[PDB]
Amino acid sequence: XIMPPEAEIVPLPKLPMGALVPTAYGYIISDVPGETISAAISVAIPKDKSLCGLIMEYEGKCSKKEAEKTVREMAKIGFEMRGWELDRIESIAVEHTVEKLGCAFAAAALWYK
Amino acid sequence: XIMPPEAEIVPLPKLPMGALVPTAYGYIISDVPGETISAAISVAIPKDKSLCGLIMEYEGKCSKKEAEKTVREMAKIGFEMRGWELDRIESIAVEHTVEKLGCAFAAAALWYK
Amino acid sequence: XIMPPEAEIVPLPKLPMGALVPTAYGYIISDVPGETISAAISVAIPKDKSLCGLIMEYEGKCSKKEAEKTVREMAKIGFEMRGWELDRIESIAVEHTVEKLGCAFAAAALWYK
Amino acid sequence: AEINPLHAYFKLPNTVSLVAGSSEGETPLNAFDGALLNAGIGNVNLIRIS
Amino acid sequence: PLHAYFKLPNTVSLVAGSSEGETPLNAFDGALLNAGIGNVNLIRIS
Amino acid sequence: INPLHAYFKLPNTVSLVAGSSEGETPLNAFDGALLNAGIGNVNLIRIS
Ligand SMILES: N=C(N)NCCCCN
Ligand SMILES: N=C(N)NCCCCN
Ligand SMILES: N=C(N)NCCCCN
Repeated sequence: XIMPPEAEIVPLPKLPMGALVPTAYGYIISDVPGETISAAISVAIPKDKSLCGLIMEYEGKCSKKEAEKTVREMAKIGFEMRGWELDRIESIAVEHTVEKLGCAFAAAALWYK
Repeated sequence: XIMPPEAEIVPLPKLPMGALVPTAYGYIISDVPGETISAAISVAIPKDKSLCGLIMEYEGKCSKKEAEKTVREMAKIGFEMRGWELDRIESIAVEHTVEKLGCAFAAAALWYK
Repeated sequence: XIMPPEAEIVPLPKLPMGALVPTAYGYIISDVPGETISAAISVAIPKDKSLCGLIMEYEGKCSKKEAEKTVREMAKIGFEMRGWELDRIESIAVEHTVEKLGCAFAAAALWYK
Repeated sequence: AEINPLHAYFKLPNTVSLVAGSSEGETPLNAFDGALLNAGIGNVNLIRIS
Repeated sequence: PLHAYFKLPNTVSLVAGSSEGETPLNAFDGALLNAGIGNVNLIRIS
Repeated sequence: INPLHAYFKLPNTVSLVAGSSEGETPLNAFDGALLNAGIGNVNLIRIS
């Protein structure tokens, strides 16, 4: 996940090493050569600024495109369940083709201004 | 889990959206139609209030009744392992009959008065 | 995981009951009578004190010696991936021979002096 | 009135509340989200304690 | 201090333990007790 | 009035990051992915 009301999506700040960062994340690890794995993260931002944002994560044996499409829909569904009006959904995804043993990871890190 | 010493069991307070809430929880997700799933939570409270309470969680493919009985016994065992005097055990449970994809969840949320 | 820069490895402090302690840990549970299970933790310390330490955890159906060797190697690898000069690696390990149902656990508890 | 328990390590929680809920969902995470909402704790960040 | 200063953890302590248990969670609780951190709330870091 | 004790209150920013990496072990691959994402040197407290 939940983005606090009035919080802003910002580029990753300069984090102090060792910081205890509240983070929502999705990840997938695979040891199958040639397998494509992906992880994605999304955040549904409400029109009503008094409400909170909903963070969703996804991982799976699929493409970067499919992972992002899926996670965005998951965030939208969360807002549907709440009956909240949508401003926009921001998301990012990553894919990895396993050579020997790989990991795909996506996260939403909560921090301070 | 651990209920801090002198903590009071209270109905869930109004929580600010996005709050970081320390929570002990048990959950189970099933995609098997007609399957009954349950989750339960228990808190063993000590007679000596200077001591902490013990929170136990449980989830499984069983009834709400079985889940609660099991989680209560788990909290009792924890006090027996410590050799502490048990005052009582507060518990809650929930059961869900899966339609297509369902989740049963039980939790002990630690907060402030 | 991550040991903050300037943090010190010290004997477990007196922790208040119920304290929310950030902890990196590895554990394994087995119900196979006679089975040996182990858990281990390692902390790679940097030569450059402006950098952080790396905490690694390992668990498996093996001996204490194998678990500790593996977890120390994992920390070394982490430092190699970062290209940081390694000062030394501190670790701890434990093994348990299951009677009926047992658990082996190893952790690095982060706190405040 | 806000508090980050991970930073204010010196201020321990002094209350505990038991909640429970269930829900169907289009995905495992949406079902989980639904169950939290049903339990009355769907709009907060749960920091799992162990 | 009269004004709480924000800080990251400055101590790290290595502990370990093991234990039998009637259930997985009770065995885990016993292991934490044997390790010396059974009566605190562990916030697992990743 | 400039806010004080801001770090003791609720987080007010969210950043989306992602990365991937190979690794000799699952944990080393995970660590590599975090490093690739830019958050490899901080402690992640998983929120659910
Ligand atoms: N870099 C991290 N925060 N995590 C991955 C490496 C440490 C795993 N205990
Ligand atoms: N409502 C929650 N706190 N969690 C479930 C929804 C968010 C999953 N990242
Ligand atoms: N003693 C602990 N902190 N944990 C072990 C028992 C956990 C039950 N939720």
